[PDB]
Amino acid sequence: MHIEARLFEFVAAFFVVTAVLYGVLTSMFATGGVEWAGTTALALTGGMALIVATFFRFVARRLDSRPEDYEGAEISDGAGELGFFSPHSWWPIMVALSGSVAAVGIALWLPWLIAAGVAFILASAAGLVFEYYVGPEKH
Amino acid sequence: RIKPSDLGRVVKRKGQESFNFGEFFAFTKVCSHLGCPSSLYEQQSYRILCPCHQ
Amino acid sequence: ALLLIFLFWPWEFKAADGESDFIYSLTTPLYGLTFGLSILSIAIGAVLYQKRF
Amino acid sequence: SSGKYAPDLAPANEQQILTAMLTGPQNMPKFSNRQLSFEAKKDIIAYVKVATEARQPGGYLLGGFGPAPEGMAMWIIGMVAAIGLALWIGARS
Amino acid sequence: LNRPNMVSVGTIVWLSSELMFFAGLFAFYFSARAQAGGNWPPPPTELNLYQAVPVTLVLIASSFTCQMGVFAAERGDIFGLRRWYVITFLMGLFFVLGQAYEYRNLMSHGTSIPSSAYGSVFYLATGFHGLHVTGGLIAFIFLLVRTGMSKFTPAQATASIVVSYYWHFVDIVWIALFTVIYFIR
Amino acid sequence: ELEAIRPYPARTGPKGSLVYKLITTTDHKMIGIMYCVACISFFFIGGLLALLMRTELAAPGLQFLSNEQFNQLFTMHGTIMLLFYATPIVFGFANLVLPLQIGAPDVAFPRLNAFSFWLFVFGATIGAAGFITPGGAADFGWTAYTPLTDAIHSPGAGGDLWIMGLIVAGLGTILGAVNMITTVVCMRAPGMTMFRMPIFTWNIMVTSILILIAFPLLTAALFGLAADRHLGAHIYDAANGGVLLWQHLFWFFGHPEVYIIALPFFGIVSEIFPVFSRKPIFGYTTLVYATLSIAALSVAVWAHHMFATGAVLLPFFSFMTYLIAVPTGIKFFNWIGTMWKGQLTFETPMLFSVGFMVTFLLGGLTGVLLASPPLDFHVTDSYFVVAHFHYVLFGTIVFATFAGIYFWFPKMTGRLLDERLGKLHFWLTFIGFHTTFLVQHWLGDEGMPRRYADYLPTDGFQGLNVVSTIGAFILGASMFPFVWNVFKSWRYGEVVTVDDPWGYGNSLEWATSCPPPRHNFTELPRIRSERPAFELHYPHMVERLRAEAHVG
Amino acid sequence: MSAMEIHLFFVGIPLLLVVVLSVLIWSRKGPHPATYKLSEPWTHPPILWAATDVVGFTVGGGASGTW
Amino acid sequence: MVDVTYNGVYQPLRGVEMSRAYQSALDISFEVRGGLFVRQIHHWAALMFAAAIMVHLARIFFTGAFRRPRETNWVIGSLLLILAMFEGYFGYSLPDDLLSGLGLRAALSSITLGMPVIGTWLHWALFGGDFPGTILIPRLYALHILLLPGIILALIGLHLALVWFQKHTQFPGPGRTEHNVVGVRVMPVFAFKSGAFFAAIVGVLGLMGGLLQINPIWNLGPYKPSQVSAGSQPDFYMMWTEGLARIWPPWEFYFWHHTIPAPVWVAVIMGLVFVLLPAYPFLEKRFTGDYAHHNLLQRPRDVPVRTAIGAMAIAFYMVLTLAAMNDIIALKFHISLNATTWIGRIGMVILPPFVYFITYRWCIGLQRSDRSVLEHGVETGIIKRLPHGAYIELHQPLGPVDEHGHPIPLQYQGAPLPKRMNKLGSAGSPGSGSFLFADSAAEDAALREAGHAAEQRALAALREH
Amino acid sequence: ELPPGWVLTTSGRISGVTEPGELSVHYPFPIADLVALDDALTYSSRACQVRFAIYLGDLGRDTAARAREILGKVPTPDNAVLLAVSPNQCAIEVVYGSQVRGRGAESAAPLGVAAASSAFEQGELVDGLISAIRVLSAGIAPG
Ligand code: HEA
Ligand code: HEA
Ligand code: FES
Repeated sequence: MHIEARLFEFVAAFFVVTAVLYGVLTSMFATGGVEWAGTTALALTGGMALIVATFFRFVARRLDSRPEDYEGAEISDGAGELGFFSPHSWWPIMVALSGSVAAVGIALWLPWLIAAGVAFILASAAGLVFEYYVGPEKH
Repeated sequence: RIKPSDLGRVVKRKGQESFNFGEFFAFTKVCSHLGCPSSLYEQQSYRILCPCHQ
Repeated sequence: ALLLIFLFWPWEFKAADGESDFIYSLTTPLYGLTFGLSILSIAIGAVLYQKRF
Repeated sequence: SSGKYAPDLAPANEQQILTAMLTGPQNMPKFSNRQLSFEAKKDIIAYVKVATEARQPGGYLLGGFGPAPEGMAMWIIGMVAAIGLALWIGARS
Repeated sequence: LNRPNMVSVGTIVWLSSELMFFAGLFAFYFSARAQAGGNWPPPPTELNLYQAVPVTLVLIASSFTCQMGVFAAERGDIFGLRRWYVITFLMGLFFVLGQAYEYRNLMSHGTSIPSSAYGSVFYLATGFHGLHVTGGLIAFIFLLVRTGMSKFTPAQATASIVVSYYWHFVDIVWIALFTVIYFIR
Repeated sequence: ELEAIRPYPARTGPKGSLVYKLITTTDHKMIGIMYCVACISFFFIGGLLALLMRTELAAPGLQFLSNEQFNQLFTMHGTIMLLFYATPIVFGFANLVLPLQIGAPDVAFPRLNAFSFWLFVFGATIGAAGFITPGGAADFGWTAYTPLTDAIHSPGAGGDLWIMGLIVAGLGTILGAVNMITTVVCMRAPGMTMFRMPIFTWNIMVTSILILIAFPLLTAALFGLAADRHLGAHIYDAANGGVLLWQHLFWFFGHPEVYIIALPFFGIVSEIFPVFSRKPIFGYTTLVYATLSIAALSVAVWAHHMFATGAVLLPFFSFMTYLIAVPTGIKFFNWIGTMWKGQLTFETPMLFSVGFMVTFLLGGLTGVLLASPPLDFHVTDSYFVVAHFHYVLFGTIVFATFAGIYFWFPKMTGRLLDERLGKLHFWLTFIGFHTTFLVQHWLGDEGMPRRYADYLPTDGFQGLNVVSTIGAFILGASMFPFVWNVFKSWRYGEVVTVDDPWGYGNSLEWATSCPPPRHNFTELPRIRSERPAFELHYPHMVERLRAEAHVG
Repeated sequence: MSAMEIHLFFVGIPLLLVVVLSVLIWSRKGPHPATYKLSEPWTHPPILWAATDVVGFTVGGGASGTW
Repeated sequence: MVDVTYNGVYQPLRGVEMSRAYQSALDISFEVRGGLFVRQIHHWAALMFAAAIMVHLARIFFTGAFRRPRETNWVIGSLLLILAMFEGYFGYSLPDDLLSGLGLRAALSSITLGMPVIGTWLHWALFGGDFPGTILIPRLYALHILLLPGIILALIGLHLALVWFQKHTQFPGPGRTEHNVVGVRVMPVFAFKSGAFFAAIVGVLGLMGGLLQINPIWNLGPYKPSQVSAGSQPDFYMMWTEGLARIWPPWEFYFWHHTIPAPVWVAVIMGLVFVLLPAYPFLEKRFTGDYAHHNLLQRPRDVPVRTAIGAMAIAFYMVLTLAAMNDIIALKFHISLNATTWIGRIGMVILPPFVYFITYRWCIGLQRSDRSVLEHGVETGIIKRLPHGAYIELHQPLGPVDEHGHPIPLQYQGAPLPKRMNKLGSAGSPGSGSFLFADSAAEDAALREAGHAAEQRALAALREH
Repeated sequence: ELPPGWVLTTSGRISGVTEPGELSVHYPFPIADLVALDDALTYSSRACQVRFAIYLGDLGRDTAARAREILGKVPTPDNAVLLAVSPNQCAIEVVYGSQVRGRGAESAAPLGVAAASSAFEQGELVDGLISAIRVLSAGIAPG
């Protein structure tokens, strides 16, 4: 994963270089001085890459060698139990329907329908969250 | 009162040629569909609308 | 609270634009809110007592 | 019918109300000062301003339409709360 | 198995996308700020310094309590986790009421969304932050409800941690915005 | 022996075997299939839109269409093509092959995939539903400049639906890219190394990186635009610098919106070359370096759409664009050197690839010609740039998409498409496309700027439009043979059960059964190079492969 | 113009090229082998087919024939 | 109906000629402490009644309890639905405002006068002459207070008595059979839950009545023949008749000095809809040739044909109802009125077969999924690496297991089965704390073991018996 | 011997490849004809609830012995009817199963054999097999 961190920090360095060069070149030789619009975007995308690389480095600096990170490893080294995966389910289509309703409401100005869409969004999120935690009925 | 500009696209229904008077027509109000009064008139489109069933 | 709001609330019509009433419009909503909350709390207590005892 | 509609009078101001009546805009019947008295315009604008700007003494308003939104509200709120309470009280088996 | 956690990287990239959303918002705000000379804020506007700092202190205290909840979280204790999360939720609710009161005060004295450009950009910048704070409160409620309905697993701890540094990111962007607005001016 | 087998597999299967499975799905493969179907349908809608266009444009004068309808018409055509076909087809190929390419049993977030798919479908349905409005949909072009998109002009409901559809599609794309990044980074084969995966994975992950970099800015921009349209927030008023600001941000978002739709299909052609060339990929690490260089610099060249405004610094962005031109040439050189001195066999996929490189070559020449500021000062907004982006976009996307479909159809369905109909389709599409989109240079450099509803008989070019219409009509009917072939071969046609119908395959994909069961795996071979299935099927060729790996 | 003498080009140009390509390509030979002839010996290896529809060595009959 | 002057308290309505009943309604709404609240509660409760009866009829139709033992109950229910719908139609007409006046005028006058043979006789008998009569409103008031409510109450009592004597059905389950009933006794549970539900329904009615304004007659005006506007679309439980009137094409017949108008077809359609509702069980029993008793219902996914016909009917009703709301559709959403009318007209014919086929396929797919989950263990959502290189689902068997570890196939008994691991007891019941402080470990362990023992004992008693 | 392109995997499954320009069936029969015979076979097997198999190889030995030896390869030999045709030696045979007895098996072999033989002199074999399978399926009654 160290390769991914190196790539991310290279991207961060490139973004920082581009941002600082654009800022210094727009300070002078400009009709309107500082552009003040693209400079912010470049600066914060560089900051994004910086924080992502920092998080990856913090993860890398406190982790052991995984079989995929070790070339020449054998298949039985990775043998074990993987994470949990959701089988057949249907909540996401209902969540998407609620989101579409909310989008339609915020399209044409009808506050009642946007409130209904927000309520449906909350209900769909609640249904999604509890799909794998509700136990047997207490009866 | 119809606009005197056109006065040329009227039809003068077969038995009521002389009923009209210049810029006057004097149509009734009770719609023949169900009896709902129709009071929705557009001057530019010359269309009368019945609100009960469009 | 419902008893108090029924006894001592201004319910005579004064709605206009010369004076900001902001209260005459709040008689029926207050009545309904108090009534529904009271009896709904009673029902919730009853069902919880049944389901846990 | 066929496209154009009737706008809401909520964003209307009285001078423009009188002027719009007297002008006869698109799809609207033009009104002359001869057929309607000036006192009639004053009364009309007074009623228009009173009706919309007065607080409804029946709680939250539902758009001023007929009972179709009322039925929609019944189906979306009363039904949902009722079936939720039924499921809470009842059991599934 | 699974030395890293996919939820961690997913939340990291999601917060990255939201950080670029706030980048766009900052781009909207900083634009046209220099277009007005001298007193570029409209006179019918005066920020209340005596009320803005307390909500910032509220949010940083909530973030510290959330970190304490995390420290309780990596070990086997759910009840202290719930206590810390409830404290953070109450602190954030007090904050939210704070900017609601500030909102009520501001519009009552002139400046509104359609009034001036500065008012519009400030309102737009603060509204998304308020909405995201409310979403964070909703996430707190959902997560705390999920804790008490079943057994404790590392997935619950992962969800708590990701929500925690999402809140920390919210705190960081809020303090950055506050420094931009009330100090640099 | 004498194993008992059916004469044919089930044609359609048992009744009711698709609906509920589609609704309650969790499989990435069928999600990609639905992506492909939706892309094909939207491609059809936009294609009939464009045919109506080209039949109206010919025969100078207004025959049967009005100006505002024409304006709404190119708004919808451009929007549908740019943001409802290519972006979903990217995630379609993602869901089809990326978990299969890496070897992962499943995606990271199966729920999120269906969430994104349904969100995109709903957003497309809402946005495209602007034709039912009596006032119609939005009238401004897909550029959506500052002053025409406010409340004062275009006050119809179409703009709101357009904006909300774009918002929903962007959110779905963001979630899909997040899913792809998480799946690639977290899950992998146990013996798998990041320096051994096919180039398509590198292209898709840099593409997702660019997605996450670019898309949220559009969300903020459209939120601000909706706020202006519904509340009058004075954000984009002419009294302020919003005219430049909105253009800057929108182009900064949209130029990566076309750079994202090139790398994955470059990877597709890169992985389709070796199987027919019987040679290893050329400049592997060099290809990765060039992909990274394209991905990084694909974001700092946005201002080269501002030449006509005359308020930005020219030479810096000109130099940046001329720098970004080189890595595309490096990719092309790698591709052409891959197939040099090989046993190339002419089938439908490589013929589509040949057409792809031809069209992309011509488009790249036009683009590198376009980069000159003084040249753009005369040729901008003319049909020249129209031919430019038509060439590049169509030649990459349509050709590579059809080639990849022809390639991986047996992997998804276990059936092989006919080659005669494929050859006829390729020839007819190629002929129509170079016939209808060649002359617009001649029409464009002379006075005839884009998006015109009419012109005058006094000017010439009364026959060039006729030739363009003839070619466009020819291209319109070229899709029908492909549809008939696909529909016939879905149930009927040759059935392949032996692995890798196209022998000498690579990319680890040809080591499993042609009809892939759930979780996609029952065995795993050794991982020693970037051609594991090739070594597995021909173990006696390893020594030779390792011996002459650096002859040059 | 809407004249038929010039609409003839727009109508017939695609059809003639479609016909030419069809007679050039479709008239060629597919990879499907020809039908087995009874006079020709059964050079194909032995083959059996099973319905495999019902889901769940002793012999109780027989037959013979010589055409 | 004698004309009077208001001269009350509502200033914008002073000095206007008006009907006495409208004045009394205004008095109830404005000059009595809380009268508006009570009338709003009444109207909201009537809508509650209509929606509840519709939902109950739908559930009865889906469960298929309308077989031989209880056919007369179905006929009585159809009569109840028709009478309640007519009573509800008569409800909103007593305060004769513009909306109610227009609705009653249109419906009653046009339909009654449009009768081919009798026609004018019925209208003149009902109104006492022309349409606007001095006796119409008192007659409607009397019919709304006395005849229909009493008949409805008596018939409801009859239906309750019939369902009391003939024992209620039950869903299939572990300890359920066609010769016994599983449930709870009256004293400790049944009556208490009924009272709690009654209190809760009164609560929701009161809350939503106090929050939502309904039928603001004061905003309207007194009924006059010359006033009319877009105000239309009466109460939503007879709205289908209005939609049918709207969408019907204008076909007419002209023979010797006579004319039959279009709405006669609407009358024929509504009469046939009335006729078909009680006649359905006879048609089913003489079509399928089944004459067997049944005390056990069938889950909806088991019978495809009946579910398909139900989807047919509900889709037809929904498309007809939404057609009548055309004006609001074109207003809130900028759509052409004519386009929406044409859409409804064409959809009334083209939509039904599509949804019929779709729901048939849906039911078949549900049956297939149930068979599949019967064949193998329910999916646990866990995969294993299998160092030799495979991936397995690790199904959790629901019962007997063979020598190979693959559970032997079970049999379908029409009983629901869990589709998620958390539905069955796997890992639950966390610590004994309330919300912030845990309890003693011994108490939590004792509670856990007691609950497990109680649930196991209940399950064993139900399964064995 | 693991033909080039086929390699044994870790498990018992065999992974095999083929040159792109060739097929993987090599059946000298029309596609539509094979589809029709498969449809007839399926729609007869579902009704009769008895497995039916067709063999087109050579039986240059005791035809009855070879035919009864082949029947063991049926997934359910106890309930199955096998029809074998040897075009080189003109051998047509039909055999029964243990469970499929007394269900019209005896009253079906002569009719099906006669139909197939009569349909084999005009040069076609597939329609003859279809006719034989149809007539024997009609003869076979469930039980
Ligand atoms: C898939 C979509 C796509 C792709 C791949 C491209 C690829 C390129 N584009 Fe294009 N472009 C668009 C879609 C695309 N474009 C769209 C939609 C617009 C405007 C939309 C609107 O405004 O309406 C646009 C507008 C546009 C403009 C401004 C036009 C205008 O606003 O007036 C310019 C000029 O700077 C430009 C240049 C390029 C260049 C240099 C490339 C290069 O990537 C391609 C060059 C590739 C080559 C093959 C060269 C490879 C190198 C060699 C082979 C070595 C030798 C080369 C040299 C001679 C140096 N594009
Ligand atoms: C991927 C993107 C993409 C694709 C694939 C296409 C495909 C085509 N385009 Fe389009 N086009 C654009 C993107 C694309 N276009 C963009 C971005 C612009 C300008 C943006 C702007 O200026 O706003 C543009 C503009 C544009 C114009 C000029 C518009 C203007 O200046 O006014 C023209 C006409 O000259 C044209 C023609 C075509 C043709 C003939 C095809 C053909 O390739 C299409 C062939 C397809 C078919 C025709 C389908 C077959 C149709 C039927 C047979 C359906 C019948 C069946 C049913 C009844 C269900 N395009
Ligand atoms: S009375 Fe005219 S539409 Fe009904």
